[PDB]
Amino acid sequence: KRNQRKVLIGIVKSTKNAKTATVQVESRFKHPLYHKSVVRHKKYQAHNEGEVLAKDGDKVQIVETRPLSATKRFRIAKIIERA
Amino acid sequence: TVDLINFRNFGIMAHIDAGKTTTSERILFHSGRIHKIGETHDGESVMDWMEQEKERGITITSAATS
Amino acid sequence: MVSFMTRLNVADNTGAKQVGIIKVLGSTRKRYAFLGDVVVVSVKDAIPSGMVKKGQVLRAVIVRTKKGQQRKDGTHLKFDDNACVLIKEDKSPRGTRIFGPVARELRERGYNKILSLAVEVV
Amino acid sequence: RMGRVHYPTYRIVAVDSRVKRDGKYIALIGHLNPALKENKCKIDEAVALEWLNKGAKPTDTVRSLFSQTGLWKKFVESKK
Amino acid sequence: NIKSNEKRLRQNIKRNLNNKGQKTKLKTNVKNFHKEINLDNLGNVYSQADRLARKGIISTNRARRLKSRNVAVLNKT
RNA sequence: UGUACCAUUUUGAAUAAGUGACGACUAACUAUGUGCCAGCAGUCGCGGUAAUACAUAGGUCGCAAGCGUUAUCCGGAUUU
RNA sequence: UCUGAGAGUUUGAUCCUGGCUCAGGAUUAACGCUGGCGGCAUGCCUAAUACAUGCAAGUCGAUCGAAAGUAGUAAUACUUUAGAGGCGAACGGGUGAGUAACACGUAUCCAAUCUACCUUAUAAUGGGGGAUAACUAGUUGAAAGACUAGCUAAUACCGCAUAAGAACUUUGGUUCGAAUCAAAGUUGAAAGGACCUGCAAGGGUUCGUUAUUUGAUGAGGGUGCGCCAUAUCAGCUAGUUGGUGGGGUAACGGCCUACCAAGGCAAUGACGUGUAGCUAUGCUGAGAAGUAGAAUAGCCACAAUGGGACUGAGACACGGCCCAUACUCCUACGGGAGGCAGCAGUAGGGAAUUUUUCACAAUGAGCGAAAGCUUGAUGGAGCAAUGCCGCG
Repeated sequence: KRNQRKVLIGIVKSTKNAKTATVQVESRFKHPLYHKSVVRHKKYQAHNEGEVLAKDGDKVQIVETRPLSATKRFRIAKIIERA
Repeated sequence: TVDLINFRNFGIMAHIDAGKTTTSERILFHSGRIHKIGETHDGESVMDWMEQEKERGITITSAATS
Repeated sequence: MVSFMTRLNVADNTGAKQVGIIKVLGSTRKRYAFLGDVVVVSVKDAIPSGMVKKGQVLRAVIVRTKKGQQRKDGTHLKFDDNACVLIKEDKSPRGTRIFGPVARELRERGYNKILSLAVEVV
Repeated sequence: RMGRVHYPTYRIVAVDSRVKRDGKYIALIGHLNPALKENKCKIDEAVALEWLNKGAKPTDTVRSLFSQTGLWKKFVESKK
Repeated sequence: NIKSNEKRLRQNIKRNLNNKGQKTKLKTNVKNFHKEINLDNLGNVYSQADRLARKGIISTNRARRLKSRNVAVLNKT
């Protein structure tokens, strides 16, 4: 897996499942009609590849890949570990 | 092919309450005897015998039967 | 034997579910139904999606019987339930599609319209 | 063709035989009015050879319109 | 009524009989390999797979997938 | 499709206009009938006694092989 | 900058907050009164209600045997194809019932999939066998049809050989779940037609076919984002969420399955309900945006409904099959044809949506080396002042 850069940096919220983590990306944008800074939150499901594991409260890098399972179409690329 | 002397037209000259319709039915049946399509037992005894004259006299009246 | 106030199912396109006998047509005090006997009936259950309404009294004929009657051949066919088919004011039946088989004990008595809509005749 | 009635205007296009008439087209060759007796097609003759080499042969009616320009005279020798 | 419709129907009735025959010939040898996991059975299975792939009864991707599944089992032996 | 079109081809003003409205809003009015009766009408609002508000005649105004008429959408309405 | 108009209406009279009507453009408009033409577009939003009839995908004899007939002593020449087989049929055609989410609009990733014929060149088109319609005979038969036994050819089917090239496995090597390459193990391709030349042998032109191999192309799958109302809808969800193994559609994937589990979504409003084709686009104002999503162009799906499978490269297939369902029609009553949201046209509805139209002339499509066949796709004509321009 070496596909081109796709940055999906966010904050992981849960890691209850084995090597499966619910990450939370908080994106701030502008209103299409009023242009004010408005934030929205999107959940994602990411699988750990063995060589890299997800720990709660850390910044991560998520990229698209072949679907590992239902609603699991993304993988962990780079992890900024506990701080 | 068909020549002009081979299209003959016949008219049943009478008034009703004379068995005229029954004669017409018999002529049309025996002259229109078709064995393979299903006409045999559907027109074998087609009845315009008068219990209600109007129904048969309307459903069977037409321009010409060939 | 089937009798008056006997609700049985219907076997054609009516929209009804059950229908009961009220009186057997014919001479008085017959009181005993048989195959092919025309009777007066009153619907018991019916959906509006069909072509019948609740509480209406019409005329029908029983075709299949849980009792069973013996035919002149000497071979006695039976059914495990009772089936009736409604007829509209004459030999012509209201329904167009019949469900289940029928018998030949009414072929000699006419009713060719019903058998023309039946799959099997005994 | 398209346009108002009594005015045939057929825009010259490369066609793959699977597409419907005047629908989503691969690439328009140019424009040509059959009524006018004068060559008026806007063709580059370079991308045309590109489509020829990538398949999906366009209409045959323009093949003659390319014989006058000598496209065949160079296409058949560039094939070798 | 379409004449080509009924023509192709009477054609693909026979085609379907033949295709079912070839499919069952494939599956019975697949069972034979499942019983005897050896090189000869795999060779027969792959020959039959190529025969179907030659005409086009089984897509090359499906044939490749099934032969990968079988060759994995043979390699485990 | 003998179509389109063209050529002093021939005769010929001859072969073809109706529509809405005039109290004001918003350019375009006078006569007869009319008695809150008729009726007008998008609004203000008109008519139970000389009605430029109604019905008709005439006049006048504006459109036009179309005119009005309603439905419906944006502007005015920045009246979310 | 593109580009800006107001008036009246409350009161004895005055002002202010607000409302209402008028002043103007447009229709998938129609009604009422009249009514000339040319140019051009448009002409069921209601009943995706039911609908008689003709068309709406047919083609291939240079694929095959054979069948029939016009000439010919026969041979053979001449005309057609009933069938098999081949291509085509999934596209065009039409609607918006249904669909509130990757369906739609858009960019990537496909190290997740394929693509007959078109484009790329290369290995080859080797040798055999068996049936089979067509045809005849018998039976069930009114026919419709169905059953039984012989007769026949193929670019139809089925073994074997060659298979550079290909797939599979193994040894080595490249690179950040996959890449290119050396050797080895294993596996599998067919058919000749037509024409010309040559005494023959043989050779040649084209087509048909297999393998290999380049694009292009269509489809499918995942992706962020935005893309109706609705809180007088607070919990929703059980292959769901996730993992191991296996199977499976072009593929990855509970897609499915064997086992283990307990979470997932969720007051940044899910779930529920009503509505709905969407987009580019049509109109309005200068604009914020609203309006309508006629036609059109693309995308989306069903084809009376609910399902299922097959052929095919691609269909769950406008006029393919089967099953269940509502009806018509015929029936000799044993059983059968089935489904005009294709062009029309009619019953009814409404304000209303039309010839029961010509030719494929032209483009295209489908097919065939071909003369070329079909084409209610497509282009014209007809009706209607529905609308615009010009014109008396």
